[PDB]
Amino acid sequence: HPLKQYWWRPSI
Repeated sequence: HPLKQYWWRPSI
């Protein structure tokens, strides 16, 4: 369960 759910928008 990586940080795939962390790509809220700032992960760019």
